[PDB]
Amino acid sequence: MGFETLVVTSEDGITKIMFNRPKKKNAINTEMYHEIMRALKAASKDDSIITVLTGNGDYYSSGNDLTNFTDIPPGGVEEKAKNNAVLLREFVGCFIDFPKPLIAVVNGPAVGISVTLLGLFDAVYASDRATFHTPFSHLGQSPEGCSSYTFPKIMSPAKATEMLIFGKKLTAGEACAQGLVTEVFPDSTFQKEVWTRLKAFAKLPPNALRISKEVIRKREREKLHAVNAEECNVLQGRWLSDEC
Amino acid sequence: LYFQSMGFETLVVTSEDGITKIMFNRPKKKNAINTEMYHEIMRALKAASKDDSIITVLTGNGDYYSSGNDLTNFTDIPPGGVEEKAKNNAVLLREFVGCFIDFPKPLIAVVNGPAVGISVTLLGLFDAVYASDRATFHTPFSHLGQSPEGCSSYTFPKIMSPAKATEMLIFGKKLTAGEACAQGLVTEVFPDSTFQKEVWTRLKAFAKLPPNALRISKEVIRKREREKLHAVNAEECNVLQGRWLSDECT
Amino acid sequence: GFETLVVTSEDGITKIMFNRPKKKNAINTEMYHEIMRALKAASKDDSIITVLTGNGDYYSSGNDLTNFTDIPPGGVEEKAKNNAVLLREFVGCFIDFPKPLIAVVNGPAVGISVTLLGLFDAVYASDRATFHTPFSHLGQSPEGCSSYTFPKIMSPAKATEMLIFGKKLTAGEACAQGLVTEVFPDSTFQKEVWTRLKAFAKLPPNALRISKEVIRKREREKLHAVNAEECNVLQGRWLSDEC
Ligand SMILES: [Cl-]
Ligand SMILES: [Cl-]
Ligand SMILES: [Cl-]
Repeated sequence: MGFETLVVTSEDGITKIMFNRPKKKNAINTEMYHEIMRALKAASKDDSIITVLTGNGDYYSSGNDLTNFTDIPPGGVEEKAKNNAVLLREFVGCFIDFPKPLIAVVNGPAVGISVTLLGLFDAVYASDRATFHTPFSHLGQSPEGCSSYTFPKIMSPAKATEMLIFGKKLTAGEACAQGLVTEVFPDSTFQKEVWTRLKAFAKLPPNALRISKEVIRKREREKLHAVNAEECNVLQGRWLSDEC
Repeated sequence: LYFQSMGFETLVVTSEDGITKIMFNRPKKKNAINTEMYHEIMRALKAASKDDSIITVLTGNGDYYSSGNDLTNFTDIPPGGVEEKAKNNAVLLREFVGCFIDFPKPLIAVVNGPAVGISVTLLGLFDAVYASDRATFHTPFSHLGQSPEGCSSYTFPKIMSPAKATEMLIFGKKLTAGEACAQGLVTEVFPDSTFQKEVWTRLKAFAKLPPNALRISKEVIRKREREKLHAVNAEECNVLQGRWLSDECT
Repeated sequence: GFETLVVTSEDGITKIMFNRPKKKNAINTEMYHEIMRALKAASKDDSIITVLTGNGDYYSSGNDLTNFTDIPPGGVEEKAKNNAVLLREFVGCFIDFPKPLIAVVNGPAVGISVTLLGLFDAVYASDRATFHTPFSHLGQSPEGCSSYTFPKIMSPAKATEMLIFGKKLTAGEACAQGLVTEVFPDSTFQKEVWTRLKAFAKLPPNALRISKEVIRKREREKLHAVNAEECNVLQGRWLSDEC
């Protein structure tokens, strides 16, 4: 351990996974996908009670890196699409499957896939200078991260559409109101308050946390995986299109 | 098919800026939906579904969004009596709701004033709902001895939480625009004086987005769910047929 | 004829009142049985509307701690299996109740008495009511269908702070998060709720019952399956080191 694009630390029964490309506003590139997956696969097995994701610097994440498309393979755009789809599908699935309580500490602006995944977390704490933006249809794409299913359930289809289809950008307050964020904190004391709270959580009976989440999450996974898959076919097609 | 605007008796249907605008137009009768308007609304959507607008809006003329079903749809009695009137109204309603379940473009309600009954329950099928601060929402079904429809027995609990949906479908609490926005039914409320302006500016923008992206995105959200909604619709209609032949309705 | 409840019927409203105010209305083995018999009764009688409420200062403190300590001939193995069967059957009554069901939350609520709220048709609370499900704190898993209903009602984000991390909600929070229908100031709480309920009871009776039926029926089979699953996982949690 061992990471180029992340900083993975483990203290107090809390594994903290920190995006670490602050220069590029924590954009998620092909390597970071793989690293995130390995970090979660690792934290799912270790003996931490609780797993956090957060961003280094001013951004939570700007979502997918624009350079994941431009690197072109031997089978042309046909194969790059199919390869990205496979990777994405697998990537989302790790979140669907993660067995321990998973928490997002949103430290600043979030975009794209980093936002859509938030529907799979167990809690989401945000600073009052975080924002949430999924401008999919602006860039000719469809939703992913299961968001086509989770976001209507969480926000109401009325509010979900303004965001997935019309690309409205939410403030932390709005996102909290619309169910996406668990709580907002003023920026100055953001880091302190979350961590105090997380530390307490990590002191709760460990199998109880793991089993409780199991009961809430299990019955629902098969559906999510099927949504993931469907989302990915539609996304593969969207990438080979004139509008993208 | 049609060129810029379509000939209807109870509606005004126009197409401008990749937006198809369907307006209820019986402002004298608070835009009450009568048998003819049902048919026209279906033909209007069928049209908007096939033309080359990006976005479809539903709105009311005058002060009301709609008062819901027209009371005069019951009194016009056929040769088979109330038995057949009920069966016919149940068939029409089922088919009518179905159009909304199946509509493939983004569908938006511009609620310019008080909405009632079917005009409210159908809101659970829309993609956005923008309301003026003097819009209200009211579904007093059980008060007139009836059961819910528009898929609202499924969508309203999902959207509002069963706790809040019941005060509305079962106990006929009327909501203000702000309440309805808070409870998930309305996307956004606007002050009346600037309501029309604001909504249309925003809509014009939306219409400028990549057309196939909007259509495909909606499809991904909406498709896996239709089969269930059609089932709910069907079930709501049988239960409603029954309710119309009962003592509590008269 | 009830030991732990007070069941009355007036104005087409059946009122079921928890009545162990000395013990903060804790639900013991007997009260489970009585609540079931009371509902089974109210389901068949000619009331339009059924209310649950608490005597005294508490709505309910949830399960009584003395339901575990009374030990049977088959040891902890059988106690667990019996409690699981009872609980499953008990929750089922709420899943199945056919008339409109309303909780008048007069004060603090805990545990099973909170989780069941996801099954009610309305929930009116006094501004001094609170809602707390500290399951994982006592090494247990959720029940009352709450592992399914609470994410649907509150959003998984907010449901988790409650079922997994045991955050205690105030009535205002609970109302905001979708759990409670409306909050009333304590001084006029009783008055206001009953006025409203008396009105509701004057609505066309079959319309109420049929409307509820249309909202609720398609959804029961799932809830029963959730209830069952929740109970097996709970049985296991009782035979564990963390409990
Ligand atoms: Cl990718
Ligand atoms: Cl009709
Ligand atoms: Cl028990």
